[PDB]
Amino acid sequence: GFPCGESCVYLPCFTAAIGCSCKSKVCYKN
Repeated sequence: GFPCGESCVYLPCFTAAIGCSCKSKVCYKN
């Protein structure tokens, strides 16, 4: 539910390293 401070408009979420995933162009976790 919280943004991870990373766009995934183009690139993937490298914040996947701390559990974030791309949700409609915004990297998010819980």
